[PDB]
Amino acid sequence: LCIQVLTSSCALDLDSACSAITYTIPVDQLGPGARREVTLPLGPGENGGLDLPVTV
Amino acid sequence: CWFGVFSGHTLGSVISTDPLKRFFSHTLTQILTHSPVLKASDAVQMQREWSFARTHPLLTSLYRRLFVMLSAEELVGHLQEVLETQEVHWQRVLSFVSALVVCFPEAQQLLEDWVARL
Amino acid sequence: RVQYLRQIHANHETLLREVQTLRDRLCTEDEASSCATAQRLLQVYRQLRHPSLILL
Amino acid sequence: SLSSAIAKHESNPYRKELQREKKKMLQTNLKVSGALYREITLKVAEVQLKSDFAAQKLSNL
Repeated sequence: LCIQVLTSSCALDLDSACSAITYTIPVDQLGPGARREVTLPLGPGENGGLDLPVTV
Repeated sequence: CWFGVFSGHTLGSVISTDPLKRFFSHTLTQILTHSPVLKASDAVQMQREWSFARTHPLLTSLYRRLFVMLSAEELVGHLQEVLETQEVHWQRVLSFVSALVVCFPEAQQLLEDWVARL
Repeated sequence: RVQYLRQIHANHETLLREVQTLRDRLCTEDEASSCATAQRLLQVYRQLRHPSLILL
Repeated sequence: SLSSAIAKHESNPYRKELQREKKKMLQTNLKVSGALYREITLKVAEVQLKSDFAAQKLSNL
């Protein structure tokens, strides 16, 4: 699985420190009907400031 | 072509006719007031020459159009006030009334009313 | 109805000529990039974001 | 563009007779095609979206 979290879609004069983070997990056998879960932080590690729309 | 554009079908469609009405009213007033020559109170026989059929058809058409886009009783009241207030160019005003009485639907009595008041 | 729509249109094309002249001043370095533009634009914004889009 | 294209859609005894005929011409067109209005209000909504993004970006600073 590859999930990708883009903090916003607009490119500026000054390139931010993170346009997007991406995570990748191996899916193994999964099987039919089963389910896997992953939790991700989206939330303010700097400034307490989140601009929303976030696209996951 | 000036009277053609002045005819407010192409124009009165887009522009809200509150201020367009004031435009036409000031236009009427400016047609009345301007160039008051032949102020001769002895301007009697010229009524025969200011007869409707003798008065130019473009004057007639513009008067007709100002009657369309405006109302009768407000025009007559405004005329009462204007002709009370300020000097006149008689050729236009007299041919104008000559057009007024026949143009508007049965406003002979309301003209005679302010005539009687005067 | 129509009077409503024309009322809207005039209310708009004033703010339009306002913002345009503000853009010209920006083009020519007239007001000087300081702050007073920012507050002005965010007031022509606040003006329009009250009954934005009645939907019919 | 909204109001202009609307205003284009909004547009779309002898003397007594001519007066009522031309009155009937200028009998005010009170109505406007709703589906056009809707199409414009979506164009508008998409620009409003861009403006509100730009305003957050700038009222944060």
